[PDB]
Amino acid sequence: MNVLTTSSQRGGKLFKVTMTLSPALSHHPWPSLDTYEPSQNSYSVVVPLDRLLAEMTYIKNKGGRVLDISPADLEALGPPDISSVAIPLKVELWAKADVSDVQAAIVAAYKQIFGNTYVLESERLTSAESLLRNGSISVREFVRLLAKSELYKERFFFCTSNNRFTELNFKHFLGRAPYNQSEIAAHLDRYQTFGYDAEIDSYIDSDEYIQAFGENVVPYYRGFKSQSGQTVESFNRMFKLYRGDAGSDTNLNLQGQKRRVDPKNLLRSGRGI
Amino acid sequence: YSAFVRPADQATADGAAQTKLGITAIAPDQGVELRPNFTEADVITV
Ligand SMILES: *[C@H](C)[C@H]1/C(=C/c2[nH]c(/C=C3N=C(/C=C4\NC(=O)C(CC)=C4C)C(C)=C\3CCC(=O)O)c(CCC(=O)O)c2C)NC(=O)[C@@H]1C
Repeated sequence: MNVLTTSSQRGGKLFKVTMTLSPALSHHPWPSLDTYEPSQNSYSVVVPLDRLLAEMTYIKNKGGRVLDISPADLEALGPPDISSVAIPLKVELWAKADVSDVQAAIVAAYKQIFGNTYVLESERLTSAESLLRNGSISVREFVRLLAKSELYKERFFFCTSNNRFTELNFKHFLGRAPYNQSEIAAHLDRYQTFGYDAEIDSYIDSDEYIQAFGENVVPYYRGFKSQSGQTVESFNRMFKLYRGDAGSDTNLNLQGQKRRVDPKNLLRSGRGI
Repeated sequence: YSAFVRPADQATADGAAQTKLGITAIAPDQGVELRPNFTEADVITV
């Protein structure tokens, strides 16, 4: 929830704390059994650095456990600007492209394919790059190569959960964020029997990928603008998958690969399976 | 089956004891709890 003031009257760094409430923590003033209100199943308290210790001990002494603590300054920050992604840009590799035009596509691809994530010179793939610019490989085929490349697996698929990897994949291959639980399910099943390669293939193969930036167009963020057969909640999910510019999908950070989209949110949009 | 009941002596009743102390309903307390959805009035009363 929005936190109104970053620092307290006496200087301190306010911190939001979220806890699963317990009947002892809060209880109605009613006869019968003590019950914490339902709406506050998750309860957010804002406390100065000083009281934090004592506030949390008490929460944990009771049946409460701490869902997460975030600094109030990071919290109560705007939703990320959608400036750049509102209209993506678009990169088209013409046949008989000039040396510079090929370079632009490569740089654009690496951006969207691997997220903000930086690719070192050593990491970068000469062979694949070589083929584009002589002809022989579509931009689409270059895309395939990159997903198949270990670089991608090490980052996205090998560190995080396959539940993580699917949306991570959706975003990279399609602007879109995942809509519905079903898509996540389907992909996992495909992975079990077919293996990595077939799952990777399915996204590029899929008609949605063909309908927008089908061939020789580097993928751009379709999400953050209205799309056919896209649940409204997906739009909100995009904001969770995409944090800012200069914000990347990083295996490097502490507990690096986690879920941007909470599973319940997916279930909201669609259930059936 | 006499069902002798009778007024009895002391005849203190429920009310008299507290009126003697003079609590006049300070000792009995009805708690007031806020709700996430509340009328401004309900906030006022709080
Ligand atoms: C009974 C038909 C089914 C069932 C119910 C059940 N509920 C709990 C625990 C809670 N349920 C509530 C709900 C409320 N508290 C409120 O204040 C309100 C409305 C104002 C509701 C409706 C809450 C908050 C709890 C947890 C804390 C509490 O009991 O006050 C349980 C027990 C869970 C526990 O471990 O305490 C159960 C069993 N579950 C069944 O078995 C039925 C299907």
